[PDB]
Amino acid sequence: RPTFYRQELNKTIWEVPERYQNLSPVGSGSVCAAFDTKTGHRVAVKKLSRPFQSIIHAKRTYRELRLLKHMKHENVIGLLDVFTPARSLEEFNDVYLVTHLMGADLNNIVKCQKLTDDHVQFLIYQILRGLKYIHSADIIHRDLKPSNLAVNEDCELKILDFGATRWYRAPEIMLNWMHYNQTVDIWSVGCIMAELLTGRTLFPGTDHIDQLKLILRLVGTPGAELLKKISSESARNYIQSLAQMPKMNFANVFIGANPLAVDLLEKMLVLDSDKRITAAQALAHAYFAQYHDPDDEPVADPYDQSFESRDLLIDEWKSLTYDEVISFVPPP
Ligand SMILES: CC(C)(C)c1cc(C(=O)N2CCS(=O)(=O)CC2)c(NC(=O)Nc2ccc3ccccc3c2)s1
Ligand SMILES: CCCCCCCCO[C@@H]1O[C@H](CO)[C@@H](O)[C@H](O)[C@H]1O
Repeated sequence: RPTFYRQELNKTIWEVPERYQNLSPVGSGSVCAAFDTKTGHRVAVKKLSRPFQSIIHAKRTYRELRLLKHMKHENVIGLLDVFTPARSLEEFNDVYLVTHLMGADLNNIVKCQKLTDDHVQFLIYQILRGLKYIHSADIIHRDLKPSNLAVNEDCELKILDFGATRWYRAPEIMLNWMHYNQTVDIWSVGCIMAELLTGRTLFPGTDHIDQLKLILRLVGTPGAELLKKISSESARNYIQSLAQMPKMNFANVFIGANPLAVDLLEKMLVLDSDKRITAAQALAHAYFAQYHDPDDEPVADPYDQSFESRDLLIDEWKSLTYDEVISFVPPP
């Protein structure tokens, strides 16, 4: 190809097809609202910051682009376009990603509306539906939180990742277990759910040690079956040096809530990750009877992440990223 145009926005320089107009900053690496003229819809444009500065940077640009190109589901961000001003590989230095503009995050909705039980079902249902799709590609989100969830005026929701976070984090990620099953995202969904029922942060941790403290008051210190699975002797004693706590009865904590929502929370917010309900299982739970449709909860196409285990040169990553730009076929 098209013809590009240059525009300086808050000291940053944006070169984009003319297709997109009325570029407006949305804060922070830098995203702009824009008007797409080919369709007359509002978009969000992201300029990748310092994309190829290190090997690790370069691999991450490639990672994000491969990921976004693969995600094709109603409850997950999808790529509308990706472009570079560069006419060639030599010239390649910037990447821009295009997605549908949603002008509210779940945070902002929870500020000034107390959601009805029925809202909580539809919202959480959409998180699990997107999550079933992401998990079926063998991807873990790892940083699920209201500010990564986009919501429109029909309260339709999509999952994304802009790139305290700590409030929705699985206890295992914060003790650096390094394994991590997919249910770390289920833990996060539990924290989101409670805050939608309640209006308040389930675990408003002051810091990393305060975070863990609050989690254990609710869920309890590890029971005997859990300790049996803990391989490291230091970790075992570290767990034995924390004030020991009984599991609370959730019925007693979430006082006036749908008893089916309570029973769901009990299935998500379990210390032992092997015992958390999965996304697929939770879609089928009685709380979502009004929304559940087993024929409309699709899974992902095989996702090849063999790249995650390669150590390559900046310009290799760079060139792989370039192939991916060129081969983009936009959605209908
Ligand atoms: C798990 C899942 C939800 C599917 C995502 C992973 C990543 C990701 O790239 N990774 C790899 C990089 S990182 O390691 O920093 C995090 C995980 C997303 N990336 C993403 O959501 N990117 C965005 C965000 C806002 C946009 C605004 C306008 C236009 C374009 C936009 C694209 S979404
Ligand atoms: C005191 C707080 C400690 C947190 C207990 C974390 C238990 C999480 O669960 C553990 O997850 C691992 C994968 O991450 C699995 O290999 C283990 O089998 C599983 O029990």
